[PDB]
Amino acid sequence: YDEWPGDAGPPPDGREAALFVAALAAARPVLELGVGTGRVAFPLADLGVEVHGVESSEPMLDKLREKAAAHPNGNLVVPVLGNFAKLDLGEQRYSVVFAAFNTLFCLLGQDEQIDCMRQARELLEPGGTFVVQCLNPAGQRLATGNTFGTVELEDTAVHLEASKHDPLAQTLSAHHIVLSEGGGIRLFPYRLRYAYPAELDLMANVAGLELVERHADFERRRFDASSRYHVSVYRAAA
Amino acid sequence: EWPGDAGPPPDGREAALFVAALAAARPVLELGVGTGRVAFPLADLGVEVHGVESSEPMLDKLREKAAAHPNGNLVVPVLGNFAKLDLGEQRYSVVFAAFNTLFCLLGQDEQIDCMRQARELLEPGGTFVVQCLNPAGQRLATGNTFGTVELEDTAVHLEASKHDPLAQTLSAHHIVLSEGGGIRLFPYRLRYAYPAELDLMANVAGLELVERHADFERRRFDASSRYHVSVYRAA
Amino acid sequence: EWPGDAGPPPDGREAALFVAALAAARPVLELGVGTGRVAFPLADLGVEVHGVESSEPMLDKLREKAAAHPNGNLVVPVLGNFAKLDLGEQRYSVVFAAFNTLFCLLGQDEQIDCMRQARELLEPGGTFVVQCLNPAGQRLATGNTFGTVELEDTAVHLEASKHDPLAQTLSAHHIVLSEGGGIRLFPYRLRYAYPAELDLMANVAGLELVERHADFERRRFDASSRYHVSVYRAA
Amino acid sequence: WPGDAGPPPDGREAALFVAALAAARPVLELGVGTGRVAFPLADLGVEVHGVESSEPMLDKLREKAAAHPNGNLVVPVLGNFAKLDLGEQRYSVVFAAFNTLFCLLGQDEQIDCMRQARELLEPGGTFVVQCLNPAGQRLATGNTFGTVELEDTAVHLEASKHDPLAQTLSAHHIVLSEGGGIRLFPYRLRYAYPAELDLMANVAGLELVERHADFERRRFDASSRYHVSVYRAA
Amino acid sequence: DEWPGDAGPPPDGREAALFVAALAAARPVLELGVGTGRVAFPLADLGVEVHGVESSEPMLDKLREKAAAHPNGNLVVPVLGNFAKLDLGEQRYSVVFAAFNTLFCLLGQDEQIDCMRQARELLEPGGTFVVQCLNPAGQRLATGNTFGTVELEDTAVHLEASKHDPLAQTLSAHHIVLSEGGGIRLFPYRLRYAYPAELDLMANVAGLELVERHADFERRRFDASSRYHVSVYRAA
Amino acid sequence: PPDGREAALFVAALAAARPVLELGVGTGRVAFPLADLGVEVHGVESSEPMLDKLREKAAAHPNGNLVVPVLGNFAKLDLGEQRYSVVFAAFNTLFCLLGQDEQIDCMRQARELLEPGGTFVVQCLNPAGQRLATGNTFGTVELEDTAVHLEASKHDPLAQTLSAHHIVLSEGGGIRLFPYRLRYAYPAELDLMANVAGLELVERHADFERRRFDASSRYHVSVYRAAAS
Repeated sequence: YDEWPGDAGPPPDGREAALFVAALAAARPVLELGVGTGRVAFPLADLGVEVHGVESSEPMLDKLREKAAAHPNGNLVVPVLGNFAKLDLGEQRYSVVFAAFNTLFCLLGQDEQIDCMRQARELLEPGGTFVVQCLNPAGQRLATGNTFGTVELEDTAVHLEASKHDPLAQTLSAHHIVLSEGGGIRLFPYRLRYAYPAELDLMANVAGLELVERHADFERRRFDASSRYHVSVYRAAA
Repeated sequence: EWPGDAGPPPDGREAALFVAALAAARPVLELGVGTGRVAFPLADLGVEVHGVESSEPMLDKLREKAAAHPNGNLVVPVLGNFAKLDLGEQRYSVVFAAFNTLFCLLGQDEQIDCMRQARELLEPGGTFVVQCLNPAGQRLATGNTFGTVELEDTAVHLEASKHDPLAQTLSAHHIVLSEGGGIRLFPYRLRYAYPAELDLMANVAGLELVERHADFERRRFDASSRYHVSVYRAA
Repeated sequence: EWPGDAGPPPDGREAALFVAALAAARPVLELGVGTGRVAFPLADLGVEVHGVESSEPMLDKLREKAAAHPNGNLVVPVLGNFAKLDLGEQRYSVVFAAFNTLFCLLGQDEQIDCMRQARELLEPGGTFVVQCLNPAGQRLATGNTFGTVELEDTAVHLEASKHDPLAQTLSAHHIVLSEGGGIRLFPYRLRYAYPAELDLMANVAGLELVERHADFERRRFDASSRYHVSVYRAA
Repeated sequence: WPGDAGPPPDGREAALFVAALAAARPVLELGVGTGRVAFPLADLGVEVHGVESSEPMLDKLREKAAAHPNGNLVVPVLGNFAKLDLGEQRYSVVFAAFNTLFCLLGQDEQIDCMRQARELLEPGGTFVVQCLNPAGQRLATGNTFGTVELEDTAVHLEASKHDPLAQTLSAHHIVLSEGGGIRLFPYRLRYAYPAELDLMANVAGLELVERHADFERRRFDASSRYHVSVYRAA
Repeated sequence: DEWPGDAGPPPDGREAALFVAALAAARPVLELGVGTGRVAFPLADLGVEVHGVESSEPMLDKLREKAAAHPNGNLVVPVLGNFAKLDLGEQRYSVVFAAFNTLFCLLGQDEQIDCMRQARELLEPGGTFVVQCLNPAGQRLATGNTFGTVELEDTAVHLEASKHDPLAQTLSAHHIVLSEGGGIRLFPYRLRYAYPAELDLMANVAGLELVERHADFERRRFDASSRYHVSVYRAA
Repeated sequence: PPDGREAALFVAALAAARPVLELGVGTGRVAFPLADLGVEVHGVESSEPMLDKLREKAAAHPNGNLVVPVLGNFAKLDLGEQRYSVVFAAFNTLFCLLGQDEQIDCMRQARELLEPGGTFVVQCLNPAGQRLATGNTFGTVELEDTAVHLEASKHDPLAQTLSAHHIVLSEGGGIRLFPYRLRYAYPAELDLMANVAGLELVERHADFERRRFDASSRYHVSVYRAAAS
């Protein structure tokens, strides 16, 4: 997993995400929700930024502890355990709290996501920002009901996707499928609950945040109806 | 009005029954009462209806039929805005907006404000009722579209529209083409909301969802429902 | 006399040849003869053609051209119904209905009845020939549609239609918009049938399918064929 | 199987619908399967004779029939309905649920089946079928591939070929399992449009008395994925 | 140039000028299908001499009118002729350009190759040929006939009825304007488009080679989803 | 495609008694029906293994001597002074060359190997009729009792390339992947390419039975001649 080629692997914007976050970090520490294997954390370390990466899954949090011990700048990465819904980190404050590539949408409810957003706000220093990267429903052009599609092709394996979309609950439930020459089959299930921009902004408001800027990606490209994703930056409200 | 699906939904009477069943003997407030498609059927059930409208002229066409209607004394025409809603200490058992009325306010802010005003005009246990297009069931294409609304013997009813899925706005022209060279255009604008969003909006306005149907006959509501009927109570 | 796809299919002559090859130098019957699009090309081949038409006035435009046509005495105009009638002891080698004529009868029953009447007017070995839209090939959307039929320098030919896949009916307006503000509307209705159904209908009427093509030039008929030409015999 | 991968969850509803039409007399189910509808019918005190051509299933019916409280009201019949002789036995209801009628790969075979059903009806008896509604089904021409259902450790997919002329569906229900397991379950259908189906019924000496979208009697329209149709003798 | 939003001409008149100017040297530039000078006049503001070819006289004259009333109007030189039927003598240009589907107004592959060749032969050394063309892939054009909404005004709608032949690669359409009050105006047009790979081969035959391709005159990156493309060609 | 006997008939009816050249002879899909028809076929390849299954079957085939197996590369072929009445490439063979340049070169080489009045024949997928979606797709190709045949592909409408895997899922867990790549061309483009290569289009059909070619045709069969004076 995460060693997959092309579109099967994670978006190749790790470096770009780091630069975007670093530019908002007052040379002070940042908090990544869903740090994963550190696709963004390490590039941030290469820039001299202290990264506290939260991950509810102790399993792969260790692989981070493992890549960090092998990474030239892995000490600037502080592995943290908790829930994006139950973040209790004391009097520690951050200049940036961010959740990349649909992390926020891993919380399977509007309530849970508002709560996560509030928790983020309360962990921000004055002038601090909350940054999220989310799929943009309008640009995704998601069909109603079930679909099946080709994600990526390798010489000896195909990457397919089977998914169920409920446009009411606004949930995506899918399997990433890997068919291998020789009969191998591996299934990687995942669930998302997405939100439309207008909704997401209202959610932020309830959580005491206000939108300050929105882009299509971390390189600050213009965001429009056809953008597959959006990068949103929030500040503490009035 | 116009025939078939060119005219207003034929659920005027069903709407009345649904609202009446929620009327604890006190009066109700219709936002965008129009010509009284629901107001008059409501009078036939012995319910007092205060109907708000900003369209001054169309409000006059209402008074005319009110004097000529057996139960016309039950319809109280009230000019103003779904925003200028300053009706004193008067309180209602039901405040309702039928057939996309709420979505005539071209903004999330304006709609939340309208919802809040509605709440503050409710008596204890009162309910706020809206009928809205359901985006999922509507299957709205991105950008511009053109379609056939209805057919008459001597005219066609067409629609040209622009949909912005970000702003969540519909801007359209109802077009009537008549044999002999007649063309009439009726422009309208909507700003819609998804159920999940609409509910959060209600929350901010101090309302909470109590029930949701596909129509006024209480049919199941699901992803394929073209419309929804939502009932809200005070938080 | 409308250009391109706006007017009737340009296969008038081909239709004649196809029918003639089935005519035992004996007379044929066209249902919905119209202005003789197939009738006159048929006379040029020396085939006696009886033609039925309900429309009294449009049948007159036929008589006019019959007197001015070299072989005009070969076209015999008949007033009556595409349905219930009485043509006496006259029998035909071919009875045919071109370009959706059969589908002008707005019901399965009426169409079976028409088919039966056709059978009973056939001499021994005679054939019943129909040209019908092929639903599979038409790829007809459910509900309402609007599309471009044809373009002229100074006019456009558009179509607004309603499709009910249950009743299997098409109800449309052919629309002509002219530079200068002119609007003309030409309404029509069809009730179509799928091949499998149509064949069962023929069976009930005492007919059996002998051959099916995509057109009058005997091109292979398949799922993508927009139309079909079917030939039936007595059973 | 789970979700949409399994058989429709309306076994209970199908039973009630049939029971309401059964003159407290015995009914005949064509394609009883594992008894998805038969047993619920037994729970309502209705005697169900179940015809089934699949031997792996007819015996499994017997297995559950012995272990079921009301199993004694289910009378299994192994074999092809077209060739089975039921004698002077008559039924109040003959029914075929979930596309059973469309398992006969021809219009002729289906009309014949309908006729056999009519002749086995007592006076005032009814023939009931549940069939996919082509208009609501929105079936694409040619080949298609789609997701049927998702499990934690398996996906349920479908590969199918549709011939809109022959009005046939030929498909494989595919199950991909974590670990490399692949199971294929082929099936074929020959469907009919409502207008056609009704004409077929007429030829078979039946006439339509009512049509619903499902066994709960919801209104049938162009968007209905399925239909439930009830026929009487002429 | 009067119609609003998506109905009017693309609002990139000025950007086009800037892009062409950056490629213009000493000798003038040649616009094929100059129209009302949507790009010509903005080009004069940058001090570039424009020779504008056109065959439509009910519009070439409307150009001269604005040229006399424009501060830098002496920089716009109106010409009557055909993109593939005019010898301009020994005059040479630093840039020859055809904006907004002009090249696709010639209803054939042959006529277009010929136009491209004519353009090449009018280029000074190091001169460039620039075209702006719809990109079929990004355009997502349906087969056969279509009808759609182009734009909305308060008192009128702008509609389009078209016929697309994917074999001949032709578009034949009517821009329709329906006005409150019963007014109907029809504006017919025809295009023959080319795919990028094809267009490049055409340029090769005409003795041109592709030097750069963008999505628009602001040099945005061209990809499969780009509705249009801006292509720059040099002599072989 | 089951039109081999038809591909043979089509080529044969253009060959007369002079020899023909098949590009991408493969396992002899087309060659033998031509041989069974008395036609001499020089077949070209570059992959030596797949050519042996032909040689193997050539010795075991009654008319196996009429099939002459050969080696080289389409764009650059050194076949000496040998000339052919027909040079043909069936089932998207031309589109196996992953570039417009390579394909034009192949077409030129084909022209130069034609005797006077000879013809170049190609069978190609028709983009308009294929209705190919942009980006990635997955579809059902065929069904067996114990296996399904699926397809996963990526389509780049700009490069006009198709990259796919033919997938075979078997009862019991077996999975077999057969990757392939194509670079296709639109008819108008293909014709211009032919012109550059000194060829001109003489006729175009939907298939080898000479059916009508139109926008909806999934494929086309095109015949080219050495361009007019």
